[PDB]
Amino acid sequence: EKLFTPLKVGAVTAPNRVFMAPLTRLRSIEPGDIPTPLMGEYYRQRASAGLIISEATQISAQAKGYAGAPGLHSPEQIAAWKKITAGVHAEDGRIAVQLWHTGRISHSSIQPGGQAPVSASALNANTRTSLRDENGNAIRVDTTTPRALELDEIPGIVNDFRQAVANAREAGFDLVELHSAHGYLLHQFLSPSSNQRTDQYGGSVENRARLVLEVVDAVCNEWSADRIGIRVSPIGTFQNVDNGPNEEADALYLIEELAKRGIAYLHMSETDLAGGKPYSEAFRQKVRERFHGVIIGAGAYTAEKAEDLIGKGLIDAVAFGRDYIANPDLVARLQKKAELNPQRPESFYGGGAEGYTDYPSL
Ligand SMILES: Cc1cc2nc3c(=O)[nH]c(=O)nc-3n(C[C@H](O)[C@H](O)[C@H](O)COP(=O)(O)O)c2cc1C
Ligand SMILES: O=[N+]([O-])/C=C/c1ccc(O)cc1
Repeated sequence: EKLFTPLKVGAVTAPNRVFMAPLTRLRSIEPGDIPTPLMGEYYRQRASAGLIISEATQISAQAKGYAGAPGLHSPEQIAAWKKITAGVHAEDGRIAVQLWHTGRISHSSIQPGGQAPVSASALNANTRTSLRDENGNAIRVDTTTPRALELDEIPGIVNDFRQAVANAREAGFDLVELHSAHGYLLHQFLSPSSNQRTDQYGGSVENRARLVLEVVDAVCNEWSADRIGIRVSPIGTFQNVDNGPNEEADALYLIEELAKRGIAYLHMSETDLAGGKPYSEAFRQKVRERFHGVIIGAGAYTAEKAEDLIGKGLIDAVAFGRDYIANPDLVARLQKKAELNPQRPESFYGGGAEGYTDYPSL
């Protein structure tokens, strides 16, 4: 078994390769999109993870697409996250913040000024996001048609990611994970399906990857390359965003570019909850020979699959999502071959302590 051996992940050393995937739980305070002590307790309970990757967190107010998702742009958010990371560190854990802009997976009612959300192009996501009703409960609502960003708005987006990374470093996070997956803003630019621009940010794969690479360069300069990870979902379809007609070649282009920056890790989200075709071993080999940081695999993994791929030299770590919702001590359970707590999906999104901090350890 290799799952319980250490791994250098850029600037930090994980004691095991069982990571907690980023999980939106929609329990932040509104107004202000403020993280809470309850959230702090949830993360503290999971501090034995080799690395905790936080729920997706807004880089700016404009970034918001879900009611109850936290930000990392305001003083009050910074102050609240400081307490949370301190708690994780007091339990000898490590925590990365996943930073997003939701782009078109959003709703005008939660945007600044009540305006349409922004994207690469003015194309509706044709999916739903999660808002809150008058009683504060999560509700699924159709996404608002976005406004295409003007060319002169692009530098501001890059700066928002940079600023959020400055704030993250101050807030005590050990690493940052850029959310370049799942049909959110960075992926909206990457994918031909959502990007019909005819300027330097659309068309060719070079142009489609331009924004994400500008963001990577800006955040490496703000902090250090060994503090930066990125999550991609570059094969298949996620929330109606496919990866275009040349998905493998386009993915390898992006990955070779990322490798040049010497970033800490590449986190590949391989499938959504409905599943689909597995990654080919040939594709995994092509990724591995191009990227010289840590590779994290995710998407309906088992410990046995993680061991197999780690043993084959193709990935370095695995991120578990739903098993981490339900098992604060997932590391110990996998080490001991113990049963896993029964998941309660009705309390994944919104609410309070129930279905959040009440799953027991062994
Ligand atoms: C409730 C829930 C929230 C999620 N939130 C995020 C998120 O904030 N960021 C992200 O990149 N993926 C998110 N995902 C995807 C998970 O990180 C993970 O990739 C997915 O659950 C598949 O892995 P699993 O089979 O181990 O759960 C979420 C998944 C679930 C079930
Ligand atoms: O259902 N939700 O409210 C959120 C889901 C979600 C958020 C981020 C992500 O990368 C995937 C799913």
